[PDB]
Formats: sequence, C-alpha cells, structure tokens
Amino acid sequence: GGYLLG
Amino acid sequence: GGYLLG
Amino acid sequence: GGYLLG
Amino acid sequence: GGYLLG
Amino acid sequence: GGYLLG
Amino acid sequence: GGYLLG
Amino acid sequence: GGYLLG
Amino acid sequence: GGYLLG
Amino acid sequence: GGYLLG
Amino acid sequence: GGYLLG
Amino acid sequence: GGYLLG
Amino acid sequence: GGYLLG
Ligand code: NA
Ligand code: NA
Ligand code: NA
Ligand code: NA
Ligand code: NA
Ligand code: NA
Repeated sequence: GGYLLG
Repeated sequence: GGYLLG
Repeated sequence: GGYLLG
Repeated sequence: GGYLLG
Repeated sequence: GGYLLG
Repeated sequence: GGYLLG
Repeated sequence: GGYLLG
Repeated sequence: GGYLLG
Repeated sequence: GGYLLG
Repeated sequence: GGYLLG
Repeated sequence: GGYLLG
Repeated sequence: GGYLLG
C-alpha cells in the first residue's frame, strides 16, 4: 500500500 | 497541495 | 473507519 | 491521523 | 481517525 | 492564519 | 499531529 | 516555498 | 510578523 | 510546494 | 518513503 | 529560497 501528495 | 486523513 | 483525500 | 501538504 | 482545521 | 492537524 | 501559524 | 504537517 | 510551528 | 511519499 | 519541499 | 529533502 502507499500514498502520494503533491 | 493536498491532504489525507485516515 | 475510513479515509479522506483532498 | 493524516497529512497536510502546501 | 483525524481532524484538520485551516 | 494557520492549520491544526490531529 | 501538528500546527502552524503565520 | 511549502509546508507539511503529519 | 512571523511563524509558529508545532 | 513539494511532495510526500509513503 | 520520503518528502521534498522547494 | 531553498529545499528540504527527507
Ligand atoms: Na506506505
Ligand atoms: Na487538495
Ligand atoms: Na487524531
Ligand atoms: Na506538535
Ligand atoms: Na505552498
Ligand atoms: Na524520509
């Protein structure tokens, strides 16, 4: 699983 | 920009 | 529970 | 919890 | 769980 | 202003 | 958690 | 510039 | 002015 | 701005 | 994981 | 300005 914000 | 809640 | 993503 | 990114 | 104010 | 994150 | 004022 | 809270 | 960071 | 990666 | 601000 | 890298 993972997450990204930009 | 962004946001995450869990 | 859950999640909120902008 | 969560995150806020500008 | 979480919360955010801005 | 500002922000509060739990 | 955290907070920011400006 | 930017900011991050977690 | 200024800033406060937790 | 920026990025956050889990 | 990681993060970047600019 | 500048940069921050985790
Ligand atoms: Na992850
Ligand atoms: Na957003
Ligand atoms: Na919380
Ligand atoms: Na804090
Ligand atoms: Na910003
Ligand atoms: Na890191």
